[PDB]
Amino acid sequence: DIVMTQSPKFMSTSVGDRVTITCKASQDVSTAVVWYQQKPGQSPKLLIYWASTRHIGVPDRFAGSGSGTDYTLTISSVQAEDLALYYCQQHYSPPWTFGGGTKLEIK
Amino acid sequence: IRDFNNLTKGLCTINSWHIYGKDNAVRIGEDSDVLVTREPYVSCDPDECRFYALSQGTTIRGKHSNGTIHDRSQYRALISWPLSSPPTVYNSRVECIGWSSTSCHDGKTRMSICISGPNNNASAVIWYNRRPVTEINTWARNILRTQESECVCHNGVCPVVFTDGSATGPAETRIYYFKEGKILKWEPLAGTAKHIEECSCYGERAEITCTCRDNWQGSNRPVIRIDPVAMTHTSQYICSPVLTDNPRPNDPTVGKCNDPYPGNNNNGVKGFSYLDGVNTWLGRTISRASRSGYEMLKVPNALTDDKSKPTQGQTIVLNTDWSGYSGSFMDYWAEGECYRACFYVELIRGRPKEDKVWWTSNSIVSMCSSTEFLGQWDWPDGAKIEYFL
Amino acid sequence: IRDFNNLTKGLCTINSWHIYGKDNAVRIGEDSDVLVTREPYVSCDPDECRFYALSQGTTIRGKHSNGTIHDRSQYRALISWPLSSPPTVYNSRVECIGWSSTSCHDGKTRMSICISGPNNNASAVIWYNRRPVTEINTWARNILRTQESECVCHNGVCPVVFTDGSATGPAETRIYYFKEGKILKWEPLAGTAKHIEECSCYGERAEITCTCRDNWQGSNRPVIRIDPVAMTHTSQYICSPVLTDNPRPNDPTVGKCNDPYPGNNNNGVKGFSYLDGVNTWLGRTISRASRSGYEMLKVPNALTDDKSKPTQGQTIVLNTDWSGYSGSFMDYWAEGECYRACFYVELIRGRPKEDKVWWTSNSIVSMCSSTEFLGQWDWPDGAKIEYFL
Amino acid sequence: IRDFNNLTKGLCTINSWHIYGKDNAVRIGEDSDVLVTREPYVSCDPDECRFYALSQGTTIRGKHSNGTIHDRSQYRALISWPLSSPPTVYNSRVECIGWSSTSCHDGKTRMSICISGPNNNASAVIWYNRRPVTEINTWARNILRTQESECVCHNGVCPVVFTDGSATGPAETRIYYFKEGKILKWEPLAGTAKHIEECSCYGERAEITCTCRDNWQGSNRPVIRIDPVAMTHTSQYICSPVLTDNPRPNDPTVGKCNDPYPGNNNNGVKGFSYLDGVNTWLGRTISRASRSGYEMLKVPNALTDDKSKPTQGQTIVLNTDWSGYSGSFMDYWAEGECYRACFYVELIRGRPKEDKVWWTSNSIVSMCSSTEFLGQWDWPDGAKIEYFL
Ligand SMILES: *[C@@H]1O[C@H](CO)[C@@H](O[C@@H]2O[C@H](CO)[C@@H](O[C@@H]3O[C@H](CO)[C@@H](O)[C@H](O[C@H]4O[C@H](CO)[C@@H](O)[C@H](O)[C@@H]4O[C@H]4O[C@H](CO)[C@@H](O)[C@H](O)[C@@H]4O[C@H]4O[C@H](CO)[C@@H](O)[C@H](O)[C@@H]4O)[C@@H]3O)[C@H](O)[C@H]2NC(C)=O)[C@H](O)[C@H]1NC(C)=O
Ligand SMILES: *[C@@H]1O[C@H](CO)[C@@H](O[C@@H]2O[C@H](CO)[C@@H](O[C@@H]3O[C@H](CO)[C@@H](O)[C@H](O[C@H]4O[C@H](CO)[C@@H](O)[C@H](O)[C@@H]4O[C@H]4O[C@H](CO)[C@@H](O)[C@H](O)[C@@H]4O[C@H]4O[C@H](CO)[C@@H](O)[C@H](O)[C@@H]4O)[C@@H]3O)[C@H](O)[C@H]2NC(C)=O)[C@H](O)[C@H]1NC(C)=O
Ligand SMILES: *[C@@H]1O[C@H](CO)[C@@H](O[C@@H]2O[C@H](CO)[C@@H](O[C@@H]3O[C@H](CO)[C@@H](O)[C@H](O[C@H]4O[C@H](CO)[C@@H](O)[C@H](O)[C@@H]4O[C@H]4O[C@H](CO)[C@@H](O)[C@H](O)[C@@H]4O[C@H]4O[C@H](CO)[C@@H](O)[C@H](O)[C@@H]4O)[C@@H]3O)[C@H](O)[C@H]2NC(C)=O)[C@H](O)[C@H]1NC(C)=O
Ligand SMILES: *[C@@H]1O[C@H](CO)[C@@H](O)[C@H](O)[C@H]1NC(C)=O
Ligand SMILES: *[C@@H]1O[C@H](CO)[C@@H](O)[C@H](O)[C@H]1NC(C)=O
Ligand SMILES: *[C@@H]1O[C@H](CO)[C@@H](O)[C@H](O)[C@H]1NC(C)=O
Ligand SMILES: *[C@@H]1O[C@H](CO)[C@@H](O)[C@H](O)[C@H]1NC(C)=O
Ligand SMILES: *[C@@H]1O[C@H](CO)[C@@H](O)[C@H](O)[C@H]1NC(C)=O
Ligand SMILES: *[C@@H]1O[C@H](CO)[C@@H](O)[C@H](O)[C@H]1NC(C)=O
Ligand SMILES: [Ca+2]
Ligand SMILES: [Ca+2]
Ligand SMILES: [Ca+2]
Repeated sequence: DIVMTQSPKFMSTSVGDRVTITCKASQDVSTAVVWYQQKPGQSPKLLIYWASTRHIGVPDRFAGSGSGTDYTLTISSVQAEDLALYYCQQHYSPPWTFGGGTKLEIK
Repeated sequence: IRDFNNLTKGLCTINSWHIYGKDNAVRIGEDSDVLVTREPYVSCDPDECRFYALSQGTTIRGKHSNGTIHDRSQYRALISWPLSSPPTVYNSRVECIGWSSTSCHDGKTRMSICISGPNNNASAVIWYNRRPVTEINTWARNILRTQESECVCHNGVCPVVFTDGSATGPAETRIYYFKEGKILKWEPLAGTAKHIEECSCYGERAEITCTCRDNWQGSNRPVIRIDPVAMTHTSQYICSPVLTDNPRPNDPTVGKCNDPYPGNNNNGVKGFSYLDGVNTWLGRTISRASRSGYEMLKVPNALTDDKSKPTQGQTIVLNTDWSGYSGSFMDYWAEGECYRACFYVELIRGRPKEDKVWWTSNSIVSMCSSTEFLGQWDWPDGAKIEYFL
Repeated sequence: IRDFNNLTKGLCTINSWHIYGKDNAVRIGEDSDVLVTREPYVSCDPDECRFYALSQGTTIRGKHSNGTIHDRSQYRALISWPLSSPPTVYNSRVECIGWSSTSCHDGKTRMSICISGPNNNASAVIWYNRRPVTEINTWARNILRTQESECVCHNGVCPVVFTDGSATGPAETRIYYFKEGKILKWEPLAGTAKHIEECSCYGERAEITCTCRDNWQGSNRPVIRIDPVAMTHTSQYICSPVLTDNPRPNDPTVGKCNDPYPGNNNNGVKGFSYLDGVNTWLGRTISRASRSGYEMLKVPNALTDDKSKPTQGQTIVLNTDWSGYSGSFMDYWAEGECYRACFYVELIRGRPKEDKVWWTSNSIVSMCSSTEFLGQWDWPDGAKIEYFL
Repeated sequence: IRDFNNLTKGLCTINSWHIYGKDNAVRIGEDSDVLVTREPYVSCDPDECRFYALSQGTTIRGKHSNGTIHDRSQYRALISWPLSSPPTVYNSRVECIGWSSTSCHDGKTRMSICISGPNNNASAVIWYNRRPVTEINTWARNILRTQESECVCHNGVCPVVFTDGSATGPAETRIYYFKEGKILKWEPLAGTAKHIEECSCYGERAEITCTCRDNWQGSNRPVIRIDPVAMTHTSQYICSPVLTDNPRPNDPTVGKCNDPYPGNNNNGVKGFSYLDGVNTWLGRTISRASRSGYEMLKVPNALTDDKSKPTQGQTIVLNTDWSGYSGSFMDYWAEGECYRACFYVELIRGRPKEDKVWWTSNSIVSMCSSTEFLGQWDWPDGAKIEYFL
């Protein structure tokens, strides 16, 4: 099984900044990384698949990046509404393994 | 036929798609000796049509099928077998050795081109009438590659597109014009596409048209039109927002004609399209993200209008089954007023997605144009990955 | 033969039946790679006769044969293989895809018709000279179906009967006349039969005759005579009390000519008959209740006299062995003064009756008319359901 | 072709070697029914080229393959199968029985010669147009032997060399000239070679040339040039210090033309060479000591200059894979100005070196002359001796 590893487990930036969030995995998953965002008391939603393709209606300000084992979601212009847990998820082989989430606190 | 072919008809009115041929190769391969193939195509002779594909020198059930996911090995040939029979160890004919091919018949006999070697000392040999006649070394020493489907001839001239260089960069694609096996001429990629990979082609009214892969930065499709007589050509993109490559972004309301519609990076899948105005049909996977399902959609004037949408569909295979490569072919020698347009769909099985088995192979499924509006079925490879365990 | 055929002879005197060909497909399928078939037929070319049947895309012994009892799947083709060889993965040629067929040769080349799809969006494609040439959508969206045996041609014209609608109701049967693949004409069922299902046919003296299935309310048999030239036809029933469908009631002393002889409901089995006056022969199962045994009985004037009885028999297969479908065929191209009349018998095996194995497949057995009165043997499929466990 | 062949062209410029055909016979034989062969050759017809080899009457995986290391048995035939298919039980054609062969086509049809029997009552039968026409008894009752590769014809005349006597002694080699199957003439070995064993041949400009085995006392190679018209011949050695037999001593700076270059005793391996002046190429194993790897080296003027060295190479197969026999063949009937020169390499597997399996069989690998300087790949048999355990 592939193992999506996330660290840190909490992250904070102020309003208007950039933040970057590290998701890595066991072996080369060939960019097939998905990003979700789950805001407190809400379903997750699909941000990004193939580590870079923004899903319908997620804004330009969420950028996808990665390769091999190593992936990073970057948010820019950190709005007040961006506090949530971000989750990565492998989609190269079954079973689809998710990272453990990362809290984004806005400083 | 003792005289070379001319493309003298145009396409017939494509109003639905009937079934032409489906080998059940993987269902039959849990118990006959079928070879592990990948990259299929189907190409006709004046006297028969036959499926083709790259072999991996091992049967589905034998021990050496473990790892057939590797694209390139010195154990792969271009093999043919009769329509809807399996590529089996005993009915399969070998055409030429190596890991990327393209073959087509010139009216008189057939040409077949095989590419071989290491990634930086790879080499093409153009066979014609089952004898080797020309060889081509790499011009850029990075995995020299050609069509993976039927090439098309007019008056003794068959254009082949090749690409050598990277599927991430700028790569150096180069169109050749063979006649009877020899290099008549060749040309560097002219026109607007960024990168050209792996085309599938067709012919109507003395024009050879090709739909291809922008594996570099495109989710839309570079298309190459070749004049077999002038031995000349352009490239451009399909204007329609209905994107056919895969992985894909969502479909825009307004796609782009002359540059890669962006969203996905360094990834593609081989695919086709019939571009004939009001009578245009675009095939694409149902999945945005992976090779699942196959849909055929009428999108009138897709190549030109940058705001075109489907006016009709047809599901070749459900999103809950698997798809893969797709390319076109036509029975050029087939009595009538026009050309019955056809395509195949590679059904891929095994790894990386169904990883419980250590192999990867596939099935052909194949349809041709019916002018009547026929009802639709959807066409699964059909095997249960659990009986091979 | 470079010129279309004409039916210019009449039947030869049928005085006994010799063996023509029996594949031992199921006996050979416990150890070679035979495909699971069902619905066989046998049809000749000017140059060879070959068995046909619908495949189920899997071998007897492979794991996907489990459940081949399902009539319809997108994994069945019409396949041919040489006389008395098994339909094996490696010698079997595919003719066209789908679950109900009918094929015949017009003197020049052969036509083959395959029906496909879901029950309410099924579609027929008429192949001719191994190229598709016509397609037909459903006219009533309920399991569009055609002969399951050899169709017959005269002067370029080959009648096919089709049925779409239910085998419980009124259904809409429709006779087509193709020539070279195109729809020449077609006709709705004219004459006295209630429902027409699944015919088998033959030709003598410029007349194509057909014996069929009244799956609705008949234990006697609707018979269709077609004039290939006038492109016209009638339906009626076999008058004789000797009932040939199965399941069956006991035989009356006086059957009925113009309506379904009643007793059994919504059930049948495909079967044939040679209707030629004093020289008439009716095949039927020995079992009243199920597909066991096959008997051929001389019943002189069976089609007309409503009080006709056997004057002679011949057991093709014992009641303590299994039978199944049956249809007719003739070597139209075969030197002589008259037509040697022939038939096949599907030997069905597996489920639902021999349910210890999870599959259902069969054997052909086949006989042709001998004018001498030859001794008789009875001809078992032959396999032991216990060696597959 | 209805008229006998003439050798009217010379060799083409050999600047690199492309791939012509490789069956993956041993990789496919862990799961299809492939026969255990050894001693392959490849010879063309006007209409097709096909691989040949001696069979051992058993499949790789069946129990009787245990001990196929024994050269001679009354269970071996000369069999052919299409290019790059495996010699499989079902596609393999038998040519004639016995344990040493040589076959070639005379323009009109083909001859095939098989030798058979015990070592001291062995016998050759020359088949021609698949009928036996001449027989030859032993002239020295010690394992009468002929080429193990394509023999070559000119104007109806095909020289064959045979040897009977020991591969340790003086043995009695004898050149025959057949025409249409009959003994036209024959000659005792004339010229400077000590012992002649097992030649491989070729033809250019009305000359049939042969490179052979000095199994007696030579690590260099006796070469026989035959004038098919005069029906006459000489023997000599390859002058070049690059030694091609194997096992081998190190290469001298100055080899010897007219006597066996010494170092190794009673051992050899079948091998070839194209001797054409500046355009000469010598194939040899990479291993000094055993059958590993295969290299092709340009050694200009090798037959004559006693101080010649490589000016260019090409590795056919790495030293860390296995090689074996090698002989030459050419598509004599192949359109062009010159002769595309070709060779095969027997990939041997099993015992005695990979002794974990009880059998010994092999693969063909085969290349032909490219005038362009193509990149190189190396071509492994490919099977894992561990999946047969
Ligand atoms: C008997 O058989 C007949 C004949 O076979 C049946 O008729 C055919 O049935 C088809 C299904 O109804 C029908 O197809 C549809 O035709 C319309 C034209 O009015 C066409 O627009 C439809 O195309 C969309 O639909 C499929 C899903 O059902 C999509 O997967 C496909 O992409 C098309 O949708 C996308 O296209 C546009 C741009 O993407 C958007 O407008 C649309 O929102 C959608 O976007 C999403 O999907 C994309 C990929 O899935 C993705 O990239 C994007 O980001 C979005 O996620 C469809 O073709 C045939 O027209 C009809 N033909 C005929 C002659 O009748 C009949 O119903 C059967 N009857 C019975 C009793 O069985
Ligand atoms: C050597 O070989 C030769 C040549 O092969 C042998 O000669 C042949 O042998 C046959 C057996 O004797 C013989 O057949 C019989 O011919 C008579 C004419 O005189 C014919 O009526 C017979 O037909 C009935 O018999 C079988 C059972 O044996 C039935 O299963 C069949 O249905 C026929 O019976 C039914 O028909 C009528 C209406 O149904 C009724 O009259 C009758 O009661 C019966 O009813 C029941 O059966 C039905 C189905 O089984 C059912 O639907 C109904 O409800 C009832 O339940 C039979 O054909 C051949 O004529 C004869 N031919 C020649 C040239 O000789 C020879 O004997 C062999 N000799 C040696 C030494 O081996
Ligand atoms: C892309 O592909 C191209 C085209 O394929 C590549 O180019 C080819 O690459 C070859 C490898 O570099 C090259 O071959 C060499 O050419 C020289 C001429 O300048 C030739 O002398 C070389 O031959 C010796 O080398 C091999 C080992 O590498 C030996 O195993 C062989 O025997 C030759 O060595 C022996 O020969 C003499 C007498 O024996 C001695 O001078 C020498 O010391 C040596 O002796 C030992 O070896 C014997 C057996 O191994 C043994 O009996 C003796 O006792 C000693 O132990 C070699 O052929 C091709 O010329 C070149 N061709 C072209 C057109 O370029 C290119 O590099 C590739 N590029 C990329 C990016 O992949
Ligand atoms: C093909 O067309 C050319 C003109 O484009 C003509 O000269 C040639 O003979 C034609 N060949 C055939 C078989 O139609
Ligand atoms: C082959 O498959 C086996 C299991 O069947 C697997 O463990 C092994 O790593 C695979 N690959 C190779 C090169 O053996
Ligand atoms: C078939 O019979 C018709 C008359 O029904 C005739 O015109 C035609 O040429 C005949 N063809 C052959 C081959 O007998
Ligand atoms: C297949 O056969 C097995 C036993 O061999 C049976 O238990 C199963 O229900 C059958 N059907 C399917 C769909 O697996
Ligand atoms: C072969 O050449 C000879 C002269 O060596 C000539 O007489 C003969 O007819 C030729 N045959 C062919 C088919 O070239
Ligand atoms: C055959 O192989 C077996 C093991 O598979 C070996 O023990 C035996 O000695 C071999 N030779 C013969 C003649 O049986
Ligand atoms: Ca792309
Ligand atoms: Ca009935
Ligand atoms: Ca030696």
